[PDB]
Amino acid sequence: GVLKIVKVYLAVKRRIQPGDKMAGRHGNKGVISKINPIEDMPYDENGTP
Amino acid sequence: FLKPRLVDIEQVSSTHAKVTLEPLERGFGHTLGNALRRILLSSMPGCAVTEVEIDGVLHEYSTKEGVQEDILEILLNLKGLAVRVQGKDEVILTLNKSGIGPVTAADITHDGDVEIVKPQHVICHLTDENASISMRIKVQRGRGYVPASTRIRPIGRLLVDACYSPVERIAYNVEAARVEQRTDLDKLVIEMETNGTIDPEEAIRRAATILAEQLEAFVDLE
Repeated sequence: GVLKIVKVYLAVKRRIQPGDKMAGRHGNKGVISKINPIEDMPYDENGTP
Repeated sequence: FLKPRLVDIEQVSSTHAKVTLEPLERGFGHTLGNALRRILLSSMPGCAVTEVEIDGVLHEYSTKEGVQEDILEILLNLKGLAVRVQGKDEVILTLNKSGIGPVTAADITHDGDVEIVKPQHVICHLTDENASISMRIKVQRGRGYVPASTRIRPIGRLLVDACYSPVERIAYNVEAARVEQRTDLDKLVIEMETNGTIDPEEAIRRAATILAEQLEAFVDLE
C-alpha cells in the first residue's frame, strides 16, 4: 500500500533551563529553579563562584 | 573625602594581574570593590568567535575525513579561542593547514588588527597527511553571553555560542594603608583573571566609567 518510505532524522540540541530535573547519586533529586548570573553567586576568598 | 588614585598595575602573568588603589576612606573600600567586581564580571567588551564555515562539512554533527576530532568538538575548541581586534568590530579569519600534526591557533592567517593571545591553543588534529582542512572564522565584538539560538542562511555556515567576556575571575581585598599620619586609610587591591584580550587598567577604567554613567540616572549632573 505504499510506494516509497522517507525517513528524516532531526537532531535538536537541548540546553539546561529552569524546570529541568537534575539529580545527584544519593537520591536527592531536584528541579532547576533559576539560572543565577555569574556575579550573583556566592564566592570564596579567592573569588571563585 | 580622599580621592582614590590608581598606583600599581602589577602583573604576575600574561593572564593574571593585580590592580591596587592606595587612598580610600573607611567603608568605601568594600563598596568600591564589590561594585567594581559586579560591573566587571557582568558587562565587559569582548571579541569572541561567532561564525565558522568549513568547506567539507555541512552540519556540525558530521565528521571530516582525516581529522582526529569531531566537528562538534572542533567548534567547541574554537569557542574558547581568545582573540582581540584593535581596529574593527568585525573580521573574517581564514585557517589553512595540511599534513600530519596538530592544528594550533598559530596557523590562522592573521592581519595587522587581529592578534592571538595564546598561539599554543589547539583546534584539531590531522592524522593523515593527505587530508587538509580549511575554515572561515568570523569574530565579532560584544558583551555578555549571547546564545546561538537567539540570533534573529546557507547550509554550510555553522553557528557557535558567543560568550564575549574577557574576565573570568575577580577577587578583591581591603587592607590598611599608611598615608602621612592619619589612620583609617584603606588600600584596595583587585586581582583579575582575563584571557589576555583586555588590559587590566583599561578594564578598571571602563568599569568605573560605566558605574559613573549609571549613577547619573537618579542624580543631577555633578
